Amino acid sequence: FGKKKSATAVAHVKAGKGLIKVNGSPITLVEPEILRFKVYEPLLLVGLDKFSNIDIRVRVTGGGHVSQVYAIRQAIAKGLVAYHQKYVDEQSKNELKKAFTSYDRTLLIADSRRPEPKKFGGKGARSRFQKSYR
Amino acid sequence: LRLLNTNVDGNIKIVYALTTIKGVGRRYSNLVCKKADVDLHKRAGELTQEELERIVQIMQNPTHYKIPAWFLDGKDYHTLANNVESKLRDDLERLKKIRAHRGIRHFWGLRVRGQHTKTT
Amino acid sequence: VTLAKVIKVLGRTGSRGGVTQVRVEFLEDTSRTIVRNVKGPVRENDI
Amino acid sequence: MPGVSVRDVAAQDFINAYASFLQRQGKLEVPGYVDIVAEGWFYKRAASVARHIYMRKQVGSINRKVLQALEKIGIVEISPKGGRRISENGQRDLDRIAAQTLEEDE
Amino acid sequence: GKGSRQCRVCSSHTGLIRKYGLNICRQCFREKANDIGFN
Amino acid sequence: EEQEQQQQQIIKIRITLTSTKVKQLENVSSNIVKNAEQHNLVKKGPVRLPTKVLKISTRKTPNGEGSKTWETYEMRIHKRYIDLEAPVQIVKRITQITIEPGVDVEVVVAS
Amino acid sequence: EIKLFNKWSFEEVEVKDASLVDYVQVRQPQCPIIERLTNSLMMNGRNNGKKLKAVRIIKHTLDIINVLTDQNPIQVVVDAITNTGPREDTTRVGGGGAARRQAVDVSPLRRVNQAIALLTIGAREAAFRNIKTIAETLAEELINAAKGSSTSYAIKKKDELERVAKSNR
Amino acid sequence: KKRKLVADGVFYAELNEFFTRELAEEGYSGVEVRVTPTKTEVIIRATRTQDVLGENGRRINELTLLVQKRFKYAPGTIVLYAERVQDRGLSAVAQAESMKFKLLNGLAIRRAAYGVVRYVMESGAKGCEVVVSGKLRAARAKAMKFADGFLIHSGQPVNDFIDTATRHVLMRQGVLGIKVKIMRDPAKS
Amino acid sequence: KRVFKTHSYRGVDLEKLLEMSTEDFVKLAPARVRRRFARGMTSKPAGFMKKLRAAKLAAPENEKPAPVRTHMRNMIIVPEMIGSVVGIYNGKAFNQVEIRPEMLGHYLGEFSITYTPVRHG
RNA sequence: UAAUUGCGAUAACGAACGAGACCUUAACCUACUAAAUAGUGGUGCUAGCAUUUGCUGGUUAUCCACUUCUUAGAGGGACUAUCGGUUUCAAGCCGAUGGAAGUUUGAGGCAAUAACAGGUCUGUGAUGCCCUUAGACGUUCUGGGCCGCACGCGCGCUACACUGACGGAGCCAGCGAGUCUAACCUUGGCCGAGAGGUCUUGGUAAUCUUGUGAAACUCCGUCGUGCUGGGGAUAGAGCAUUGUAAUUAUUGCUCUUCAACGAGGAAUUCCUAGUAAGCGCAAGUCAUCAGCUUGCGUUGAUUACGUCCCUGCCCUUUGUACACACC
Repeated sequence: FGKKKSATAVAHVKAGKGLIKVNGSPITLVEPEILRFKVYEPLLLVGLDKFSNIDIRVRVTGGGHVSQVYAIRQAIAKGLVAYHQKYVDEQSKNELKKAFTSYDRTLLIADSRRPEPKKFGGKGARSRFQKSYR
Repeated sequence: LRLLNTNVDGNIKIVYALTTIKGVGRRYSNLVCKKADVDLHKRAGELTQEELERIVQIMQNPTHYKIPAWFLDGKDYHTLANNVESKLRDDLERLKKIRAHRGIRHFWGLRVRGQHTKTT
Repeated sequence: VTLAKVIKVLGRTGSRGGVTQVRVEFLEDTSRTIVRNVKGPVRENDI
Repeated sequence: MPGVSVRDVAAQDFINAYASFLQRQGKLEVPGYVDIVAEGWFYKRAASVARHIYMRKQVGSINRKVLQALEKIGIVEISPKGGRRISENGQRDLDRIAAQTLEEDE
Repeated sequence: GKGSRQCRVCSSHTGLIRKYGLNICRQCFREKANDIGFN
Repeated sequence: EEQEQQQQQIIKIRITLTSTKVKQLENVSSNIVKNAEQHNLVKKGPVRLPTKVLKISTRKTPNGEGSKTWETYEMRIHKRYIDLEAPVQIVKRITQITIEPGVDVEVVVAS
Repeated sequence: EIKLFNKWSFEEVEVKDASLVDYVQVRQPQCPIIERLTNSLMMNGRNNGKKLKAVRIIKHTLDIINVLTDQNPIQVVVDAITNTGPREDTTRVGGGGAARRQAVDVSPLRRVNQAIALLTIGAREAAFRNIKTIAETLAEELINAAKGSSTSYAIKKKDELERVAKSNR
Repeated sequence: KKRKLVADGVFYAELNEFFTRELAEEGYSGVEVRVTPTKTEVIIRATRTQDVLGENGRRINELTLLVQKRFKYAPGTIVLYAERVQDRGLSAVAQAESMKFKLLNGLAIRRAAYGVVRYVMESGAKGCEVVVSGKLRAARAKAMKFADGFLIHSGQPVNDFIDTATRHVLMRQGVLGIKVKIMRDPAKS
Repeated sequence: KRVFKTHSYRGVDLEKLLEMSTEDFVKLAPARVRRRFARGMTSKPAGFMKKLRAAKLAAPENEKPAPVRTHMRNMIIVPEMIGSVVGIYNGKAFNQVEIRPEMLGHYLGEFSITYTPVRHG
C-alpha cells in the first residue's frame, strides 16, 4: 500500500500463519541485503507490542533497489495497522502504530521527495555546466 | 623461465607471463596455454617441462606452425611473437612503396586512419 | 562570542563554571556553557 | 517463516549446476568449448537459464541454444508462449534439487 | 536519399524536424504554437 | 490481472473519441454517455487512455549568441473510448451522433 | 536512511567530555540526531560518491575495530570522535593587509564534524597501511585513534590545529 | 498520434497562409475547419465577406476549389463558407490589417495609427496598444507606441484577453511592421 | 577449435593470398579477383575499362604504357587490369600512376594524394 | 520581505501595469465517477514438490468488487495551521507540535518600463538599397574541401587504480519513440565465436518491441598496490554492417601492440538536497554517427550564526562636461 521515492510496495492483509513472503519470497531472504534488516525490522520492530502476529504478506515493485527495499518497509507495518478490525487490531490499533512509529519513518508515512526537474544548463537540476569564457 | 627465442619470461602464473611473451596475449594465454592440458591454475617457475615443451607446442607450435592444436594444401594463417616488430616493418613496408594516403603516412609520420589531427 | 563573566560556584564545588557568549566582529546572541579553561574577558570567543 | 519452494536465492543456482556438471549426463556437450571468455566453467550458465523458469514461462549464441541442453532434460519447453516452460521434470526436477539444497544448508 | 529533404515552409534544407515533418524551428519557433503546438 | 490494463479490451461498438482539448470537446463525453443512459445497452465505456503528451523542444533564437536559451514546447493528445453496445439489434442514428469539432470519432462495432 | 544495528550493540551512554553529548548523537544548531554519529562515520565514508558498501565498510570497520582489543566498538567510535576534535583554531584576520588569524571555538557540532570527516580523511588517505582493508585504515587510525587515543597516532593534525592556535593568537 | 496535431500543423496553419494572403483584399480574420463523414468544412471568417464570398458566386468555388486541389484531397470532401467577422475591434488582424493597409494606403503614420488605437478602444474594449516599429520616414531606425486601457502581458493564462499579432508593412523604403494588441473580454462569454 | 579464430595475422593472406599465384589472374580469376575480403561488391560491374582494354593495349607498341584517365576514385584495386596507367585525379590533378599487379592494394583514387602538402614541420 | 513585498512615516490621498495572484507541471486524498483490474483476493482447468496447505507457478473459462496498485476526469487539501517565543506598534522572523505537504510547498512559464547601433539578409516566396547575367556569384553535374598539423586558448571523454580492475553470478528504473509501401519499432526459431545473417511475428492509446537483460550497484571467487591483471593511446592484420559510393578518415566485431599518465602548477569552474556528486537509457541528430546536447530515472554526501573582505550588481547623496549623454 506504500510507495517510496519513485518505488511502490503493495499490502496483503487477512489473518493466517507464518512465512510472510515479499514479492514472492520470504523476509528471511530479501537479498539486496546488507541492510537487509529495516525490512525484517518492521516485523522485528513489532518489538513494542506484538511478537509477529499470525497474518499476511504482499509483493512490491517499482523504481530500483534500495528504493524498493525502503518501500516493502512501510508496506508491512503500513498494513499491520490495516483499518482494522480484521487487520490492525479490532480495537485501539494505536497499539502498534504510535509505537511502530515512535521510532519510524517507513510506516511513519512517506517522504515528500521525488525525482524530476533539470535545467537549460549543464547536467541540469542545479549543477549547471562549467564554463569560463575569457 | 625462458621461452620462445630471446623471450625470457617468468615469476608470474601460467598463461599470464606468457603474455610478456612478446606476441602472446589475454586469450592466447588461455586457449593456447590451456589446451595444453596445462593446469591454468599453475604458476611461475613451477610448470611441467612436459608442459613448457608442449606449452611451446600448443601455445607456441599451435601458437606456432599450426594453431592446429599440436598434431595432425596448407595455407593457412599464423601469428607472430618475438618475430613481431620485424614483420610489422615488413607490412608497413608492403605499404611503404605503392604509397597510401594512410600508408606513406607511416613514413611521413601522420596518424594512419581517421585521426582529425590538428590538435593531437 | 567573547566569553562573558565567570560566575563559578563557591570554592572546590564546581567541575567548572559557565560562560555566556555572542560575538563582536561577527555575530551577537545570548549563551553560556561548554568550556573549562580559565581565561577571561581578556580572552574571547567566535561566531 | 519461512521457506523458498523453487526459491532460496543464489546458492540455489550454485546448486542445480553444482549438481548438473557434477552429477553430469549431460546434454551440455557444448562445443563452444573453451574459446568464449572466464573459468571452470558454465553449467552455472544453465543454472541461470534454469531459474529462468520463474519468468519466460510467464515473466549470446552460447546462450542461443544453451537452451538446447535444458530442453533435452531439465525442463525448458518449446513454449507455445515462444520461449521455454519448465517442462515435465518441472518446478520439480528443480523444485527437488532446491529441496535438497534446502536441507543441505544443514 | 539522405541529408536533403527540404522543410515545407522555406525550403531551408537545414534544421528540419521529427514528429511533424516541416520546420525548421526557423519557421516554427513562433509560427506553429497555434498551428498548432500549444505550450 | 497484471497490466496497467491493456487497452483494450475495447468496446462496445468501439466508439473511441480521441482529441486534443477537454471541456470544449470532451464535454461530448458526458454527451454520448448520458445520451444512452436512456434505454441504451449497458455502457461499460468511459475509458480514459492516459494523457498523451507530444513535446517538441528546440533551443531559442535563430543564430549564435545567447546561451541559446532553449525552450521546449508541448501539444498534448488526450484520447478516450466508450463502450456503448456490441453490435446491438438496435443501431443506426445511434450510429455516429453529436459533433464537437476537434475530437475524432470511432466506429467498428464488434465482434 | 539507512544502516543497521546489533553486531555488538555496545551502547556506552557515558563517555562524552566537554559539551558533545548534548550533541553526541545529534546535528541541529543543523540536523537532529543523524543516527548516533555512526550514521555519519558510515556516511563521511562516501568519498567516491555513493553509500552502501560504504555501509559494509562501516560494519566491517566495526567488527574489526573492536574484535581487535574491544572497547565496545561503538564507544571506540564515540571515544574515537571523542578525544579527537579540534578546539579553537584560528580563522583569518583582515586586520592588516595581509592578515594574521586569531582563534576560538569550535561550535561543538564543529568539534564533532571537523574531526569526523577528518578521521574519515586520514583513513581514506591509506598510503599507510596501504593494505587492502579500507575499513582497516578506517578502523586502525580510528583504532589508532582509540589506542591512538593514547598518542598519537593517526589524527595528529588534531593537535596541530590547536597546538598552533596558541602562538599566532 | 500520426495526424492529429501533425494534421493541424498540417492543413491548419498551412491553410491559414492562403487564408492570410490571396484574400486580404477582403480582410481575413482567421479560419476553422472540421468534417462530418468526409465533410471537410472551411469556415473563413471575413471582415468584408461579400464578393469576397461570392461575386455572382465565383469567390468560393474559385478559391474553395483551389483550396481543394491545392492541399490535395477533397474532390468533394473539402467545402468552404463565409462567416461574418466579429465586431472588428480585436482578433489582432482587424485594425492591424487596417494600419497594415493604412500607412500603406497613405495616411501619416502619426495619427494614422492614433486611429486604430482610438477605434478598437472605441468599439469598447478597455483600451489597446499597437506600436509602429519601422524605419520612421527617411532616417535611421526606431519605434513608437500607442495604447491606453489595461493588460500587461503577464501570466493571465494565455494572457486571457490580450489578443495581439503582428503583420508585414512592406513600404517602398523598407519594412516597418505593424503590431496591435487588444484588452479583449472585459469579462463576457 | 583448436584456434583458427584470430591470432595476430593471417590466413594464407597478403603472403599466400592475392599473391596466391602471382600469375593467378594471369589466367583469371575474374570474380575470383575478389578472393579476399573485406570489401566488394554488391553489383558487378562497370564499363569504362574498355579503354584500358582494347586501347591501352591494342599495340604493342612493345614500349608498354598508355594514357587512360578517369575520375573514379571509386574503381577498386583491379586487378584484372594488372598493369597500365590511369588518371588518378585530386580535383585539378588526374595524376599519373602505373597499375602494377605487385600491389592490388587500395582504391584507384587512393594511391594519389589530395593533401600533398603536409606543410612545414 | 524574494519583491516599491508590507508595515510604518506622512501633505498627501487614494489607485492601474510590473512582483503577486494564475498557468503548468511534481507530490496527498474521496470510501465521487469504471477500469481490465497491480488482484487488493478469491472462483474453475492445470503443472509441479509438500499430513489443511502453505510454496509455488502457469491458463483460457464465469464471476465479483473495490485499496493496492493504474489511467484521468471532478472536487477536496495549506491558510505560517496550533501553541509558545518576540519585535511590541503591528507586517513578520523564529522554535516546538505536526500535517502529503511549513511560512518562499519543489520546480518551471509567463516577465512592465527603458536601454544596445548588441547577434541574426547564411532560416523564409520577409524586405531598402548595392552587386551580379547564354566565359553567370543563378541552378545544376564530377571531383576534392571544410577533417589538411611546428604550436596556442576553450567545452569535454576516460584514466592514474585495493571503496579497485577482473570473471560468475543476484533485480529493477523512469521519461520516450516507431510503419501502409520499404531497409518504422522489433519480439520470438534457426545459423553466427563476434559483429551480424536471418526465417517468420506483434504492433497507427495504455495492446506489440522497451521496465523481462539500463548501468552504477550486492554477493562469490582471481589478481597482489609491482606504470600488474589500472588504464588503453598508436598501429598490424583480418570479418561484417550503413549507403550509388566508404581509399580520402569512415560504423561494430576478432586476435596482437601496448604509450602517456604515480592525483595536476599560477589560475579558475559549479553548486545548499527527490541537492552536489557519481551511474546509466530516451529523444533531437539519422542511411550509417554520438566523446554533444535537451531530458529521464538509479545510488546517494559533507556544508552555515553567515556577511564580514575581495567580484558584481543595486538605492540613496554628492559632485559634476555634458546630454546623441565618458565609445
